[PDB]
Amino acid sequence: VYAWNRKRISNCVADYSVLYNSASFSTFKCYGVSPTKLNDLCFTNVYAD
Amino acid sequence: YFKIYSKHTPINDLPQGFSALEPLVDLPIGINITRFQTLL
Amino acid sequence: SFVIRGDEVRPGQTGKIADYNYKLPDDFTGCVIAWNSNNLDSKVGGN
Repeated sequence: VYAWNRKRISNCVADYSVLYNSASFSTFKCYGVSPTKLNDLCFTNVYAD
Repeated sequence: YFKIYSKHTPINDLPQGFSALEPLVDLPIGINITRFQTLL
Repeated sequence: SFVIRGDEVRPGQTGKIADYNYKLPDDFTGCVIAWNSNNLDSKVGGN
C-alpha cells in the first residue's frame, strides 16, 4: 500500500509467469495481452507492486 | 526510464549548427527528479 | 457434465480448466451452469 515498485531489475532472462498462463498460481486479469503469450511478447517492465 | 543523449563536436555563446544527439543511456530509475547541479 | 474445483467454477478462457480440463470455443454458443456441490459431491475432498 506504501509501495509499488516498477524496476526491481532492468534485465531479466527468467521470464515465464505461467502463474497466469495455466493459472497454476492464482486468479488474474490481463489487459491488452493474451495470458498465454508470455514468451512470445516482451516488455521492458519486469516487476511491479 | 532515464535517458541521456550526447554529441561530440568542436565548438567555435553557443554557436548554432545542425545536428542531433545520439543516446548514451536508457536506465529505468523511477526518480522524481525536479532539480539538478553540475559537477566540475 | 463435469465437476470442477480446479479454477473454481471458471468459452473465452485459457485456464486450469481450459488446458487441463476442457475448452469451450471462444465463439461457443450455449449456456453454462455451475452448482457448488460441497454438500452434494458427497465426499468433500473430491480427490
